[PDB]
Amino acid sequence: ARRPARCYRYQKNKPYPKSRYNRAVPDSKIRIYDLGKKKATVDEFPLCVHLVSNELEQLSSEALEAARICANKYMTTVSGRDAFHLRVRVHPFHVLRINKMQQGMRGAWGKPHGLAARVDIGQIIFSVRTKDSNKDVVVEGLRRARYKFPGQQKIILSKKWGFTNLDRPEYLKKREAGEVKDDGAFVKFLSKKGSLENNIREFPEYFAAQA
Amino acid sequence: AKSKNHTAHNQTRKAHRNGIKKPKTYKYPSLKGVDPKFRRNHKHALHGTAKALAAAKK
Amino acid sequence: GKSHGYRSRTRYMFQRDFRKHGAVHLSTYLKVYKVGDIVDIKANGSIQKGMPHKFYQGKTGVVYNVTKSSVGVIINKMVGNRYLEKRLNLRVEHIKHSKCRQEFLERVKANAAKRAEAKAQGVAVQLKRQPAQPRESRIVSTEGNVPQTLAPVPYETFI
Amino acid sequence: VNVPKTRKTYCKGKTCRKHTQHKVTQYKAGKASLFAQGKRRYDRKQSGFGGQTKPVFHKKAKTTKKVVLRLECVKCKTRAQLTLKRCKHFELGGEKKQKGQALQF
RNA sequence: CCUCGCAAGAGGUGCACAAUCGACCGAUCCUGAUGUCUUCGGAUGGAUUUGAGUAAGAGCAUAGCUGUUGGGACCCGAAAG
RNA sequence: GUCGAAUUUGGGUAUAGGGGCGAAAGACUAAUCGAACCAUCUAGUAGCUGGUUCCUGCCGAAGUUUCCCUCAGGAUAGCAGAAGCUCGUAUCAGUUUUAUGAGGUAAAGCGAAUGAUUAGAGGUUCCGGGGUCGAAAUGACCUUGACCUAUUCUCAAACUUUAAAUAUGUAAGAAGUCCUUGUUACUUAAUUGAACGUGGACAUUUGAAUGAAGAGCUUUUAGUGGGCCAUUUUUGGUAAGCAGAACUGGCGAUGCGGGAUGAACCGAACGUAGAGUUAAGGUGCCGGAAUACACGCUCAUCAGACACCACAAAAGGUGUUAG
RNA sequence: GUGAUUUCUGCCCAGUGCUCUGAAUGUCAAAGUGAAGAAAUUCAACCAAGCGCGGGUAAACGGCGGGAGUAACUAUGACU
RNA sequence: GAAGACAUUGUCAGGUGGGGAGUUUGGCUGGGGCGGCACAUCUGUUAAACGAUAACGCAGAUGUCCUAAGGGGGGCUCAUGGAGAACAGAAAUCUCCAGUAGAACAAAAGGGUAAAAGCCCCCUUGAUUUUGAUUUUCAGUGUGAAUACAAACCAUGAAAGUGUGGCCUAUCGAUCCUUUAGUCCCUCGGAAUUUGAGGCUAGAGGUGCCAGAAAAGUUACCACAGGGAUAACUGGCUUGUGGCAGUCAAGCGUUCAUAGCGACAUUGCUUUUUGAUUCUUCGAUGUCGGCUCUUCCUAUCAUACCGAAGCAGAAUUCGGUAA
RNA sequence: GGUUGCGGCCAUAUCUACCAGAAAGCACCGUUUCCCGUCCGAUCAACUGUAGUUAAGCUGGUAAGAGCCUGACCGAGUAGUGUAGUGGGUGACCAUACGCGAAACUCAGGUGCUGCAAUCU
Ligand SMILES: [Mg+2]
Ligand SMILES: [Mg+2]
Ligand SMILES: [Mg+2]
Ligand SMILES: [Mg+2]
Ligand SMILES: [Mg+2]
Ligand SMILES: [Mg+2]
Ligand SMILES: [Mg+2]
Ligand SMILES: [Mg+2]
Ligand SMILES: [Mg+2]
Ligand SMILES: [Mg+2]
Ligand SMILES: [Mg+2]
Ligand SMILES: [Mg+2]
Ligand SMILES: [Mg+2]
Ligand SMILES: [Mg+2]
Ligand SMILES: [Mg+2]
Ligand SMILES: [Mg+2]
Ligand SMILES: [Mg+2]
Ligand SMILES: [Mg+2]
Ligand SMILES: [Mg+2]
Ligand SMILES: [Mg+2]
Ligand SMILES: [Mg+2]
Ligand SMILES: [Mg+2]
Ligand SMILES: [Mg+2]
Ligand SMILES: [Mg+2]
Ligand SMILES: [Mg+2]
Ligand SMILES: [Mg+2]
Ligand SMILES: [Mg+2]
Ligand SMILES: [Mg+2]
Ligand SMILES: [Mg+2]
Ligand SMILES: [Mg+2]
Ligand SMILES: [Mg+2]
Ligand SMILES: [Mg+2]
Ligand SMILES: [Mg+2]
Ligand SMILES: [Mg+2]
Ligand SMILES: [Mg+2]
Ligand SMILES: [Mg+2]
Ligand SMILES: [Mg+2]
Ligand SMILES: [Mg+2]
Ligand SMILES: [Mg+2]
Ligand SMILES: [Mg+2]
Ligand SMILES: [Mg+2]
Ligand SMILES: [Mg+2]
Ligand SMILES: [Mg+2]
Ligand SMILES: [Mg+2]
Ligand SMILES: [Mg+2]
Ligand SMILES: [Mg+2]
Ligand SMILES: [Mg+2]
Ligand SMILES: [Mg+2]
Ligand SMILES: [Mg+2]
Ligand SMILES: [Mg+2]
Ligand SMILES: [Mg+2]
Ligand SMILES: [Mg+2]
Ligand SMILES: [Mg+2]
Ligand SMILES: [Mg+2]
Ligand SMILES: [Mg+2]
Ligand SMILES: [Mg+2]
Ligand SMILES: [Mg+2]
Ligand SMILES: [Mg+2]
Ligand SMILES: [Mg+2]
Ligand SMILES: [Mg+2]
Ligand SMILES: [Mg+2]
Ligand SMILES: [Mg+2]
Ligand SMILES: [Mg+2]
Ligand SMILES: [Mg+2]
Ligand SMILES: [Mg+2]
Ligand SMILES: [Mg+2]
Ligand SMILES: [Mg+2]
Ligand SMILES: [Mg+2]
Ligand SMILES: [Mg+2]
Ligand SMILES: [Mg+2]
Ligand SMILES: [Mg+2]
Ligand SMILES: [Mg+2]
Ligand SMILES: [Mg+2]
Ligand SMILES: [Mg+2]
Ligand SMILES: [Mg+2]
Ligand SMILES: [Mg+2]
Ligand SMILES: [Mg+2]
Ligand SMILES: [Mg+2]
Ligand SMILES: [Mg+2]
Ligand SMILES: [Mg+2]
Ligand SMILES: [Mg+2]
Ligand SMILES: [Mg+2]
Ligand SMILES: [Mg+2]
Ligand SMILES: [Mg+2]
Ligand SMILES: [Mg+2]
Ligand SMILES: [Mg+2]
Ligand SMILES: [Mg+2]
Ligand SMILES: [Mg+2]
Ligand SMILES: [Mg+2]
Ligand SMILES: [Mg+2]
Ligand SMILES: [Mg+2]
Ligand SMILES: [Mg+2]
Ligand SMILES: [Mg+2]
Ligand SMILES: [Mg+2]
Ligand SMILES: [Mg+2]
Ligand SMILES: [Mg+2]
Ligand SMILES: [Mg+2]
Ligand SMILES: [Zn+2]
Repeated sequence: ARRPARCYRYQKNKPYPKSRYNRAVPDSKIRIYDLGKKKATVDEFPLCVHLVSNELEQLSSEALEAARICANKYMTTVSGRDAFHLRVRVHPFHVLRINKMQQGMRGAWGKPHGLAARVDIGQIIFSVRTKDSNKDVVVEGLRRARYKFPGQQKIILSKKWGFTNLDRPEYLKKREAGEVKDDGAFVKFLSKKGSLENNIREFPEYFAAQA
Repeated sequence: AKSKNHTAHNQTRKAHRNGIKKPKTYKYPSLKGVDPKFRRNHKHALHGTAKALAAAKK
Repeated sequence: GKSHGYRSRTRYMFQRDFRKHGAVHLSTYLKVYKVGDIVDIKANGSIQKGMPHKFYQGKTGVVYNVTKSSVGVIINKMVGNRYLEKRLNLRVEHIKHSKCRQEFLERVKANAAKRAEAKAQGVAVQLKRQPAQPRESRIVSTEGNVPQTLAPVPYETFI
Repeated sequence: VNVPKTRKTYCKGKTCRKHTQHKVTQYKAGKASLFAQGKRRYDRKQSGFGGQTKPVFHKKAKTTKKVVLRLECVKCKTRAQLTLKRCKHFELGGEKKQKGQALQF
């Protein structure tokens, strides 16, 4: 009873969120956006490869989840379930309606049907971090999730360290200096702004200008 | 038997044939809406200076 | 069905200017208005009495009358193919003096100056305003400044 | 609603022409009286044949009425009228709204 | 149109019309003098009221086109009563 | 079918139209019956259908507003014609510039409020629950939740600090500006003010641009009150040559060149003609006009061939081309 | 109204009809009566049939239930 | 002989009276009907940053409620959270701290509001009198609602002030008739007095189809004027649904992704499905099925020749050229 | 320059933490006969200026402070947008032509100005 994904492919309607005014909507077929070793430290996984959309279109949750499987499945069984962090970067917040079915076209406002993510051109769908030696495994990983989606998307080697905001040399310059300290799966950065007091408490290994 | 509900189509073409005529200025507009207390006294003020300029021709 | 009430559609229009809520500052009531002043109309949601209708929001008019708490304004509102004269009764909170004439009042007493200070000198005035003219010729030097040659850059990605 | 049985308000009675105290009561009806020209003219149209000769109203919408207070100047005798907004329950008795009380039993 | 000026201009008077403030008559409301068959009389001066009014008349009549209403009503047409 | 009877049948006679007659079918009552036939009221009414008769000249629409037992119709405003009338460099403008306002859409934002959403990290419990120690503890230790703190991925027609473009109000002088100092019953402590004035000073570089086959004004009346299409914005619908809005431009009411063909596309709007030049579109032949010039690409056992437009997708190729 | 014969035509009068030696103090027209009033008129009491109250009636019009449980497997349910 | 002032008859009055007469038996609407109310209104959004703006668009609301929940003055500060106090526990009352409003202000929503517009108290009736102007809706009609003055009479506060109902945006009603208030006024036309009646000004009794008729069915016995403005059949656009065909390859197939199959996804084709639409036809294009006969399509069931096989043979399955 | 009374603008004035403040002022502060108000002279009212104090308020300074304000060819001529074509693409979309042009970000600078009257080493 799922209408072919051809029917909702394009972005024809204003965003229709689940809201106080919507309320009846089903649940997203894709509920988990972080797979593999997502506790991993920022230094562990320098190599970042994105799945990037070349279209302005809509991705169903059922196609999202189905691709998330295919990609995370290929990666674990070849490089191992700890070798990568797959981050689904796109959340299906927008509700597709359907006019189910006696009168025909009178009063035709539909009821929630599925969910989709509204996707830009150049907008990232999947993001993966590993170490450079794992590249060709990652890439074939996303390349098969490609087949799960409508519309052209292209894989892209990031100029960035993992999921950080910095290019690999600029992360190195900052990290071999004091400015970077670990967190969570992410990092924090020493700011030259604010109270000097606990700016030094945190980041003790700065304030040398040496190793 | 449904039919077109409404449109403003063609309506500014019609408006522009003969019109959008500018507001029509006048020296000496009306006192319409003006405060009675003001206007009652003003009635006398003018009658005063009118009586003045009469005794200015004598 | 449809809903057309007096304040309909005015959600953000009568809203208060972020972190500007509360009392109206006291200058608003010290300002003094006379018949003939041009005023701008901006309704203040905090004062519900004497409020202009939303159509006159952002509209300039001429005060025709002055009362205890209020000034009457006349506005030319155009209905159909003509204009009609609407007169509005507004609390002073909704009305500010218009700057629309100040460049004219500046320019009159300025054009009066360079008129006297010229004629008493023997004429040569030119006090009408002229538009932006095309600029004249000029000679740009190369001294300390040699052209820096630029070319189109190639395609990169960086994401 | 609930309104008082007394009202201090403007009396126009020309010997007072000032604020006095009014006894407040609810206006009612008044009797038919044939010989009102309307009933007299209607009674004639109705004799003979032809059936009902005038419309007879059916499609009733309002579930309420507008209450009309009869104000009475206790001094100068002249009575005035005032008409309240539409209301479903009207007592001009008493038992005012009361303070902070606690619901009973 | 009149006066001045060679002319440009300036002043004088300004019908029709238009804008504006007033005055007059009736209505409404207020005021209520002199007097009186002590209840008649209603001067006088007023008022965000009001009239299809006054303020040196513009009509009446015949005729024409166009338009209006009633009429068989531009022509032919019900089922019925 | 029935054929000796509730049989067939002639003639005479009775019953008449909201009436008759009916072994009952709304049957029959003179080819007429869910109310016969004849004349008259009667040219009944018809918001409905059809038609409405000579030529040329000029101007030239509407399918929209409001009200209607209104939705196939009227009234009302609008658009249209006509008649003009008072004036005239005058005043006028579907335009720009300058000055000064108004706005919360687009984008943007979420380590800003509200609301949603992925992930961890670090804290806080006499206190949500579980478990070991236990007589217990306002006990200690794991623990999982909730919260708090600094971070992190992602969103909003009915969220938002900020915030456009286009569109929009007002102003750009003689109805202006300055001086002197009158009137009043309003107003002031007050000849204070407010309003309206008398008298005086400065002309067209008199106060931005461009245009102006002038501007202003009055009366009366037609048709219309089914609209439809295209680019852009845009709602409902999987969609529709589908339904509904916004601004403009069209078609309708309109031929002409082009798109073979075609209401709406492109070009361009029509008095009768001559010469020239073009538009959109074309120039192998049909067919007016280079089987022109130039560099590449393409070989298809269903090649391809020009907008609107008369469809094709994912996904593939050790065909060939260039990266 | 039902439709030869044969056989049998059960329960229901609350409803709508029909109908009655019924009840009585409910309601109820014109006239007539009484009261007030200058009179027009107003108010009152009385009051026919009828309605209401009551009784009869289905070969009058017509109607003729729903939920649980329950018997030495299950099932079923005479029974509740 | 019978009957007898009773019957009868006449005039009014009540009952009864589809036996008969006359009439009526809303609108919008993706045909009409059922339904809903988009029929009079309010908030937010759709609405494209002035204004306007449509659908049986989206989320809601209105026919009320209040002598205070109206008016004025004074005082006070709210939601929550933290830390404390006998019974007392998650929740009782008491205290301090923090607290931009996270509360409350009848109700829908959106504005608005902090020595308030919220909470407690004190005093009250301006929710009053007169008659104009103005804003929204608009025709610049009416109604509703609202604004700012004028003229009273009042409230409250030391006062400035404020107050013409409810913080703002909804909460409602012609002509005729009846009824009441008002001045004590005009008229009853031969003249008075008194009842009665009629006028004038202002309210109430209501029209919700909300610019405002007094209104049940049935027709298959049916009628007329029309409509392709409008349904049922062909055909047209659409292709959700139906049907057929791919791509990725997790799985199935003893082992083995693809011999034969194939999930999660996803791209398509088709017009013997059914829907959606309402363009053509309502001054008529003869419905279902069968019989008969022709011709065409191919997504091939058989027959011809082939390639695969989890093809030993036999049988079968998948595929190709094939109508 | 300080302070006070009344202010205008209404965070460059607010917030958090500390330090400093002479003279005057303000304040805290003392009393409850009186007018007045409270459960409570805490608030409020009156009386004292006597008997005390800079502790608080108040003023100012400090902080790679939070916030807020201002600026910049920081981002970015980016996003978006008015106009154009028989422009590209099956489409979704996109490029170009003549114009207009943000927000975040990044960086630097800043932390009340000021009117009237009185008063003060
Ligand atoms: Mg619905
Ligand atoms: Mg793909
Ligand atoms: Mg219709
Ligand atoms: Mg249509
Ligand atoms: Mg129409
Ligand atoms: Mg609405
Ligand atoms: Mg409207
Ligand atoms: Mg109010
Ligand atoms: Mg009477
Ligand atoms: Mg009477
Ligand atoms: Mg009286
Ligand atoms: Mg009232
Ligand atoms: Mg006939
Ligand atoms: Mg008839
Ligand atoms: Mg007959
Ligand atoms: Mg007859
Ligand atoms: Mg007869
Ligand atoms: Mg015949
Ligand atoms: Mg016959
Ligand atoms: Mg005829
Ligand atoms: Mg005829
Ligand atoms: Mg009609
Ligand atoms: Mg022409
Ligand atoms: Mg009507
Ligand atoms: Mg027609
Ligand atoms: Mg908006
Ligand atoms: Mg928004
Ligand atoms: Mg947006
Ligand atoms: Mg932003
Ligand atoms: Mg947020
Ligand atoms: Mg939250
Ligand atoms: Mg625990
Ligand atoms: Mg402009
Ligand atoms: Mg010119
Ligand atoms: Mg000319
Ligand atoms: Mg007309
Ligand atoms: Mg018309
Ligand atoms: Mg119409
Ligand atoms: Mg066009
Ligand atoms: Mg036509
Ligand atoms: Mg045309
Ligand atoms: Mg044309
Ligand atoms: Mg073609
Ligand atoms: Mg053509
Ligand atoms: Mg073009
Ligand atoms: Mg040929
Ligand atoms: Mg040739
Ligand atoms: Mg091409
Ligand atoms: Mg193309
Ligand atoms: Mg290739
Ligand atoms: Mg029989
Ligand atoms: Mg018998
Ligand atoms: Mg029986
Ligand atoms: Mg029994
Ligand atoms: Mg019975
Ligand atoms: Mg009976
Ligand atoms: Mg009687
Ligand atoms: Mg029964
Ligand atoms: Mg007798
Ligand atoms: Mg009958
Ligand atoms: Mg009948
Ligand atoms: Mg209908
Ligand atoms: Mg219905
Ligand atoms: Mg209403
Ligand atoms: Mg809008
Ligand atoms: Mg708007
Ligand atoms: Mg609906
Ligand atoms: Mg608490
Ligand atoms: Mg309307
Ligand atoms: Mg209303
Ligand atoms: Mg209140
Ligand atoms: Mg009376
Ligand atoms: Mg007489
Ligand atoms: Mg009398
Ligand atoms: Mg009398
Ligand atoms: Mg009535
Ligand atoms: Mg109606
Ligand atoms: Mg209506
Ligand atoms: Mg009938
Ligand atoms: Mg029959
Ligand atoms: Mg049709
Ligand atoms: Mg399909
Ligand atoms: Mg399908
Ligand atoms: Mg195998
Ligand atoms: Mg296996
Ligand atoms: Mg396997
Ligand atoms: Mg037909
Ligand atoms: Mg035909
Ligand atoms: Mg035929
Ligand atoms: Mg045929
Ligand atoms: Mg094998
Ligand atoms: Mg000291
Ligand atoms: Mg200190
Ligand atoms: Mg202080
Ligand atoms: Mg700072
Ligand atoms: Mg294009
Ligand atoms: Mg672009
Ligand atoms: Zn009195």
